[PDB]
Amino acid sequence: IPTYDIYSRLLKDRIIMLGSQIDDNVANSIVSQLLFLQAQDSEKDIYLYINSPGGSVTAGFAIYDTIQHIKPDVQTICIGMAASMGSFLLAAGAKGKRFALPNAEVMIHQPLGGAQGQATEIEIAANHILKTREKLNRILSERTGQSIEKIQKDTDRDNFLTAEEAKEYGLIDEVMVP
Amino acid sequence: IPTVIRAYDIYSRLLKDRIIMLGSQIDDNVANSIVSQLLFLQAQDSEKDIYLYINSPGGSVTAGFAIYDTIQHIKPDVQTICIGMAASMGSFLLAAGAKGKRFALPNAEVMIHQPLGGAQGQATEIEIAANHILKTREKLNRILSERTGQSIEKIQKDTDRDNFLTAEEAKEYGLIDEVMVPE
Amino acid sequence: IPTVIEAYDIYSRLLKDRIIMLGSQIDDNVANSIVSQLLFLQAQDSEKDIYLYINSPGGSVTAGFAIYDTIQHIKPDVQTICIGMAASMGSFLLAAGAKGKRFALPNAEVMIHQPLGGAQGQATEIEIAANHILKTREKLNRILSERTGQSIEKIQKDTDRDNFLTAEEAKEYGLIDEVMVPE
Amino acid sequence: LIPTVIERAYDIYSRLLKDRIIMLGSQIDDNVANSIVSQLLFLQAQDSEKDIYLYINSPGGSVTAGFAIYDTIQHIKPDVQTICIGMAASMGSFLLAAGAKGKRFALPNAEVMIHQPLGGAQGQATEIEIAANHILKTREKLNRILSERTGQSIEKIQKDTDRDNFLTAEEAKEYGLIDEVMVP
Amino acid sequence: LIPTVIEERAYDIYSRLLKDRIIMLGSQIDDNVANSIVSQLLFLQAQDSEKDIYLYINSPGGSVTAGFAIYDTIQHIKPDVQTICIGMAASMGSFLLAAGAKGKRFALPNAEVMIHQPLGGAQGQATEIEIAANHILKTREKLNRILSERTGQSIEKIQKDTDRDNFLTAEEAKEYGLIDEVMVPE
Amino acid sequence: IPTVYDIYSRLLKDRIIMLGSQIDDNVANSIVSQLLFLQAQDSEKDIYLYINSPGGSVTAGFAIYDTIQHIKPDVQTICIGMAASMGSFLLAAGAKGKRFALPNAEVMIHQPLGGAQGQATEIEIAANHILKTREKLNRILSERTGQSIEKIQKDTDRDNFLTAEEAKEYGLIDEVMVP
Amino acid sequence: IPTVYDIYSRLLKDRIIMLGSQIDDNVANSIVSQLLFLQAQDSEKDIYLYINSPGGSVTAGFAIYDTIQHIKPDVQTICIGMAASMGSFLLAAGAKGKRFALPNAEVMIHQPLGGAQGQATEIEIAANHILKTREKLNRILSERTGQSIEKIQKDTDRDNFLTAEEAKEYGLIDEVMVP
Amino acid sequence: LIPTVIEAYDIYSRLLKDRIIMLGSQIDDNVANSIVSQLLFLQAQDSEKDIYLYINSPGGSVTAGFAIYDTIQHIKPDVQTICIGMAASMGSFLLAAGAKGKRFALPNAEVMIHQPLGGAQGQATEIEIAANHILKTREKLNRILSERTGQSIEKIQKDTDRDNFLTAEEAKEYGLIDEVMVPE
Amino acid sequence: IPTVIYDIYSRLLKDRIIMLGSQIDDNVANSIVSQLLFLQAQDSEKDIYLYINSPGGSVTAGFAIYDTIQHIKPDVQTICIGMAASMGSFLLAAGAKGKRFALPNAEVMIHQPLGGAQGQATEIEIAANHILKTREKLNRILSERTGQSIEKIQKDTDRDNFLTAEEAKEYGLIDEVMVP
Ligand SMILES: O=C1[C@H](Cc2ccc(O)cc2)N2C(=O)CCN(C(=O)NCc3ccccc3)[C@H]2CN1Cc1cccc2ccccc12
Ligand SMILES: O=C1[C@H](Cc2ccc(O)cc2)N2C(=O)CCN(C(=O)NCc3ccccc3)[C@H]2CN1Cc1cccc2ccccc12
Ligand SMILES: O=C1[C@H](Cc2ccc(O)cc2)N2C(=O)CCN(C(=O)NCc3ccccc3)[C@H]2CN1Cc1cccc2ccccc12
Ligand SMILES: O=C1[C@H](Cc2ccc(O)cc2)N2C(=O)CCN(C(=O)NCc3ccccc3)[C@H]2CN1Cc1cccc2ccccc12
Ligand SMILES: O=C1[C@H](Cc2ccc(O)cc2)N2C(=O)CCN(C(=O)NCc3ccccc3)[C@H]2CN1Cc1cccc2ccccc12
Ligand SMILES: O=C1[C@H](Cc2ccc(O)cc2)N2C(=O)CCN(C(=O)NCc3ccccc3)[C@H]2CN1Cc1cccc2ccccc12
Ligand SMILES: O=C1[C@H](Cc2ccc(O)cc2)N2C(=O)CCN(C(=O)NCc3ccccc3)[C@H]2CN1Cc1cccc2ccccc12
Ligand SMILES: O=C1[C@H](Cc2ccc(O)cc2)N2C(=O)CCN(C(=O)NCc3ccccc3)[C@H]2CN1Cc1cccc2ccccc12
Repeated sequence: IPTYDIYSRLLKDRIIMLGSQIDDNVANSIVSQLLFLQAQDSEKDIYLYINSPGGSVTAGFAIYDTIQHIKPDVQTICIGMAASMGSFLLAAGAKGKRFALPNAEVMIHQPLGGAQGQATEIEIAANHILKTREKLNRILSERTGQSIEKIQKDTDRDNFLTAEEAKEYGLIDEVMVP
Repeated sequence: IPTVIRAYDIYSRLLKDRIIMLGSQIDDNVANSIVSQLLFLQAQDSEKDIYLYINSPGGSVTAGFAIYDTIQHIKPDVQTICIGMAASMGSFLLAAGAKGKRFALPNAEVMIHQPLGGAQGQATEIEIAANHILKTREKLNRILSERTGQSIEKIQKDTDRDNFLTAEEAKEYGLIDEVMVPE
Repeated sequence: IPTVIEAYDIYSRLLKDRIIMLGSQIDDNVANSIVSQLLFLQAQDSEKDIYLYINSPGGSVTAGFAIYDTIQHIKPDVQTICIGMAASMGSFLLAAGAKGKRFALPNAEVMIHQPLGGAQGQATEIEIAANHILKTREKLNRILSERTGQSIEKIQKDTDRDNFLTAEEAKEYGLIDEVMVPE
Repeated sequence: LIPTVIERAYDIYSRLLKDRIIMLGSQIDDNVANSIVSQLLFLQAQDSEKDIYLYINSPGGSVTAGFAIYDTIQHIKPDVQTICIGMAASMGSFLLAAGAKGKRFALPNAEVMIHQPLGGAQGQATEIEIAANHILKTREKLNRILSERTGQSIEKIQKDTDRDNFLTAEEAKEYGLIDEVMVP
Repeated sequence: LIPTVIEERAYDIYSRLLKDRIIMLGSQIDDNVANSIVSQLLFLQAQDSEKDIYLYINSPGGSVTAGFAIYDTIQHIKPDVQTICIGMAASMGSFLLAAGAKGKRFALPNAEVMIHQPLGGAQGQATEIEIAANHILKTREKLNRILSERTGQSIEKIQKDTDRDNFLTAEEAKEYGLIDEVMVPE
Repeated sequence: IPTVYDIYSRLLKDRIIMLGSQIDDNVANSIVSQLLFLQAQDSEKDIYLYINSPGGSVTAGFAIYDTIQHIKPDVQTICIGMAASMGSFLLAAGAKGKRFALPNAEVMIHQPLGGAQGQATEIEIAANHILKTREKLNRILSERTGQSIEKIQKDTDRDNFLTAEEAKEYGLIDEVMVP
Repeated sequence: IPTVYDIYSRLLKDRIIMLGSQIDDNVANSIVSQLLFLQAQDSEKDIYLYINSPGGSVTAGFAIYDTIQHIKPDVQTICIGMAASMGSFLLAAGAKGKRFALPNAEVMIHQPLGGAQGQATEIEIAANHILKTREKLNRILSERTGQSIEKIQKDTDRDNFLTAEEAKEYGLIDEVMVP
Repeated sequence: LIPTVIEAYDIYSRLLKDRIIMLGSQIDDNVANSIVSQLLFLQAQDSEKDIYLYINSPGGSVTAGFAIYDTIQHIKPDVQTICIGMAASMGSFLLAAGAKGKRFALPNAEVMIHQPLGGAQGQATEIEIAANHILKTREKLNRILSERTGQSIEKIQKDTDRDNFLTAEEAKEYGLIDEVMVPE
Repeated sequence: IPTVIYDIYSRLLKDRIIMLGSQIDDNVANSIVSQLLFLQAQDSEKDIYLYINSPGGSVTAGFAIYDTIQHIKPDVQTICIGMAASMGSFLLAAGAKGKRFALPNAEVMIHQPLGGAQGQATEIEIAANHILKTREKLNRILSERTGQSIEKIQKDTDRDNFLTAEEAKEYGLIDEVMVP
């Protein structure tokens, strides 16, 4: 990573890079960067670059809730791929300031998890992941304008969208053309 | 495994006298063998009792149901005798013996609990797995209610966690009919 | 982890503004760091609030109690804010924040359950281990009863298995004081 | 590895079983218990009156597997003599003490060891409590039977099994775990 | 990461605590940990031979000889070493808790203190096993003698009470004489 | 293993038992069974125990030892290749006057090996047990060889390799079987 | 392994023993049992020991060596493929005038291999033992070949590969069996 | 993990400024290279002032230990040795190598002496070379320990045949140290 | 590794001391070559001190060090502390004539080179020829540096040969034992 390291130099210009799988460590870093940028200037836009295969739903919600909490608009820009919780965060950007570059890929699908143990433990785990899916679908319905029923059907299996299809779907506002 | 002299391994010699030994974890291989032995003994004599010895920590519920349904299907009464331990699907099979012919030896342990499983993948796959294991538990509890005389509500409460019973407690519960006391 | 130049890593820059990030499993290393940060912040300013951000699946009960006791020891109020998830010892620390200054963001998850452990060895060693984890559970439940206003009997029932709460449910329960709603 | 004797062809252990000798010569697990239980039931069916000889050279093993053997011994009509050769430890020493009264033996250099049961528990506090209560009840059951078989008090057996307790054959006789040392 | 504080000098958080005469024993005790703690004690004595030192203990214990390197350094130096148990002090960790300056051994209210006999092992010839057994029994006698001196309990009572794992609350550790005070929050 | 009976079963028909491996419970159970079987076939005729063994379990070895002393037939012992540790103990356990080695056979004597792990009091129990086991081995070897317990203790402190002729001088065997 | 008897059992009926593997205690126990069985069947008729072996355990090899010298029948040795290390020692141990190799068989001689770990005094005991073992091997090989102990010591310092004709010249065999 | 002191030194570098060298690990070539470098540096800074070598070590490499030993004897400053925790094997050899009258142990420190350990694999003549080398190494160690302690080589040979654990007071009686540093 | 106000090894290098205290591999040789070239550039006349505590290692890495020592203008003193074995003892013998030392309890070991080869007969032949030529090269240079004949070096290195510091001096591998 060249030398500020290159990411620290971008952060000085209010650019945050989400460029990996989303886990608690990545979420903690991005939340810290968002809070720091709000403290530096509560009015100026923040730019969140997304190239992510997704990851932890709770880690993703740490990022999502921090975006909605802070005063500055957070622009989202998909470069490469936004999949799963990565496409959820792309859709979470400020209304009118969600972008993808023309060859970027967006993928939506239902959450993944696991359950092991007694029948009643499996029931608790199943109910939890089903409630988590309902929560994701409700918010994605609000952010995209698509019905909960449509989001449920469209996320049953891996669903790959082009940048233009993601715009038609309401996950982004514009394809950033060169 | 010793041989007895025709030349039989000890288990084959017991099978000649209509004794079946369920002495391991229950998996498809064990169930296939026990089902085959039950069908063979019914063919050899459709009226004479069969004796099923149970020392098992349990295992596969579907493998256990292969044994359970074969017991109920065949004409001979199948006596069940718990020696050592009958746990989980093992205690279910103990309770499945012919009414009045379910036994435990005095220091045998019986344990009842809810079924165990696991699921990994998409939310909808986890939901299918959960619904399946919950329906399997309802099926087990309904049959155990019928075989013990306890309510489904009581069986559900009593199997929430591992529940260890003495032979005498298993008799009081209705899982067996008698403790076989030594002369 | 980026650097900010005024050179701080981003977490050190937050600590300058009295924000401590509990963003991983709780083990002795994490507890030693957070205890040291709390003692340092008290020394820097005994009056100004501290902000403990919690995104944690929990972890060691003794490590969690190192953090808990240090929070209660120091003079400044420690606000707690759940973002993402607070589970097990993480939800215990969330409930341990200054009265009126325990928060969750709207989509944060809170989970409560009984302590986990293990024991291997002689019967008497297993008895010692069991007695210790049962006493630990009684201590946790008594403190959660004090911090939530729920009865010990209700906390015992509600932590028997994994119990997932929304931010609004955690507020109704008394684990937090407010859901921090966005403008 | 195991030799054959021809009189019909028997492996050496099958030849001993023809003379009502059963070899408990390994760790006790469910497979070993199933075999020994089967041998005991077979020998009772062959002759309900004649003694059976159970040779014990075992480090012990599963308590429930051991109780499968113990209860089958007590159930059947023939007396089961027990003979410790080499070592009888843990559930092996329990089975040694379970032989017909007056017919429990050890050879002079055989080792007998008694100790409390071993196990494990993992999971939630309530699951650990269930496991602890179960192993403590199992220990009480073992100690009660050993008290009956030896003539020692339950309290003495509890103290004497707190840690590994090694006995010579003569000490095992003094304790009441065997009736006689078989001198050459 | 371990955070940095700037006061201008830049310190990792543990180095900042050391500047205020606080030493963190926050891991299993091995020779590396003991070398670090002994070095810190010698450094703090050289900086000020009169001012108290604060030894924080959150440790499951570890090496008895490494623990005795710390113990003897505490007794050797002129400053009082306060001990404070936070989280847990088990095995040689609880021994070091009891080793603090008389009247300045503390625990926070929910800290766990565990005492038990030393653990070890030996494999090889009968005479090698005999040497190993004699060594660990002599080590236990030495630990028990010092704990008797530090607590006021008899050696016979310490032997009985350490036969198996013995978990004490902070208040029980005070009653036992392993600490002087529970630091109750204001 | 060739057939004639497998070769070992054919030797057992002629009252020859082969102890040709490490001594563990399985080997001891087999040899004890063979000794009891041979006594039942003929209580008067000698048995021949061939020993080529590096030793092994002391309790397994004592299962064999006590069965030899219990039965009525004399058990001749013949060391071929090596008798080490509990193997040399069993060589010395043969009928007096009928313990042999072939000329190039190796005999090794040493103290018992073991291990101990856990609490100080558990290590003390393990140490006391292995020391008592060594006292028992040395007492019996003193009786079988005519050497003092003090001499056996000194001579087994470390691995002590003996030729067949040295084993005869020591009293572990009666004769070297010369061609 | 085909049946005719398995093929090896059929050869044993004609007094042929196959040493066709590494020499360990199991192989030695089997070969010793076969030698004793053949002596019992007929004390006068020759035995034929086929050797294709990379060698192995010296003590296991001495179990075979001493049994060969003990029994009454002559044991012919025939090297086919390879006789190395303790395998070449057993080839040289056959009845005088009845040690053979086939023309392309390889014979290798070298000093014994081993190991020692532990205290200096334990390493000293292990070193003394393997040096005494080498002296014993070299003394017997000197007797069986007619070469001096000094020459055998020099010639076994490193791996020394011999053709069948060189093994004859050396005195390890009596004849190359020409087709 | 290792704290910093700012006047910026890690804690060990700060002690080295006051002529203290901390040996708290197994002795290997890396540890020996560092301690040799520290001794040479301290001699260059001041050839007259004492150096203080703290030892808490289970020992390790004999040749690495001799790198330290010979450097101690070579340099002009006296090297005081102080055993804290344990000095075993080559660690106890280095403790005994300190300046005469300036070898110390704290009261609960342990000293252990024993013969050197090693291994050999291969041909008989390779095993002979390895055996002769470790026996000569033991003779070298025992001769120097005889000179440093005042005990005979015969006594050191007997006393190191197996692991021999000494208290601080016993190490003083033996001549491995000069004084037990008792607390004020 | 402590700091002085430099890490301890960097502080020694300031006084023209190079520490060869590990197995010799390409990384170690690259560092020591770089240090020798740097010290020559700082002062072409002042001695350099090479401390050797090494079990040896790569022959080609050892020759990188050997040739750099002979190339540069400053005398390179060699001092054996602890042990110099195999390529380590070769480098000890490579120091400036009259400036090769060992401390009294240092161990010196000489032996033939080690290697291996797997594959076709002709590949094994190439590997064997290469290691035999490497041995001839080492023995020729050791003959030049010690004054012993190639025949004596060949015999004396057939197996591991351990020398005391005094024996290493008698052999010609060092000039003096540095007595305290
Ligand atoms: O709840 C607080 C309030 C929020 C706030 C911020 C600014 C205001 O004007 C009013 C309320 N809070 C503070 O009251 C002070 C400390 N803090 C800051 O945000 N401080 C500014 C800061 C400067 C440099 C780096 C990071 C933050 C914050 C810290 N926190 C907790 C907190 C901690 C960590 C992450 C958070 C993400 C979203 C919301 C709250 C977070
Ligand atoms: O459905 C049949 C019928 C059942 C039957 C049995 C007895 C009767 O009187 C009438 C119907 N069936 C056959 O009709 C003929 C073959 N068969 C037997 O049970 N045959 C006798 C037999 C002899 C020896 C060994 C085992 C079985 C059986 C085989 N099967 C299929 C079958 C196959 C395998 C296991 C089964 C377990 C329970 C029920 C049927 C099983
Ligand atoms: O018990 C003491 C007292 C507590 C104290 C603090 C402030 C007071 O006004 C009165 C008592 N103690 C001291 O008496 C002095 C050293 N110390 C400090 O807290 N020093 C201030 C400091 C400066 C820079 C970083 C961290 C702490 C503390 C250090 N400690 C031990 C201690 C050590 C480590 C963690 C602790 C957590 C909670 C309570 C005590 C801890
Ligand atoms: O409960 C019975 C009765 C017991 C019995 C035995 C003899 C009697 O005179 C009366 C009752 N039972 C039977 O009624 C008949 C089949 N059986 C036998 O023991 N059969 C004789 C047999 C012949 C050949 C080998 C083994 C046993 C037995 C089989 N069983 C179940 C049984 C099955 C397996 C192990 C057992 C161990 C202890 C007690 C019962 C066991
Ligand atoms: O104690 C008995 C007595 C001993 C006995 C033998 C012969 C006598 O004339 C008197 C006592 N015992 C029996 O009383 C009868 C069963 N048994 C035999 O040895 N039976 C003869 C036999 C025939 C075929 C194979 C093996 C043994 C034996 C079996 N046992 C137990 C026993 C079991 C297994 C191994 C033993 C080794 C030594 C001593 C006793 C052993
Ligand atoms: O010492 C004996 C004597 C030797 C003997 C053989 C023949 C004689 O005419 C005289 C002495 N011995 C016996 O006295 C009788 C049992 N035995 C035999 O060799 N029996 C004949 C036999 C028949 C079938 C298979 C194998 C051997 C042998 C068994 N042995 C012990 C023995 C056991 C095993 C291997 C041996 C190898 C070499 C020498 C003795 C061995
Ligand atoms: O042989 C010399 C001489 C020894 C010497 C030292 C002081 C004197 O007054 C006379 C001779 N030698 C030098 O002649 C100069 C370089 N050197 C030094 O010791 N230099 C001082 C120094 C300054 C800063 C860090 C370390 C050393 C040393 C370096 N060396 C080689 C050497 C190198 C490495 C470790 C050694 C350990 C013991 C003895 C010699 C060692
Ligand atoms: O061949 C040269 C010449 C050699 C030279 C040195 C001094 C002279 O007066 C003349 C020729 N050479 C240069 O011509 C210039 C670059 N160089 C240096 O040695 N530069 C000095 C230097 C300064 C700081 C660090 C290291 C070296 C060197 C670099 N090199 C190539 C080189 C590169 C790397 C290692 C070498 C080891 C031995 C010989 C040459 C090596």
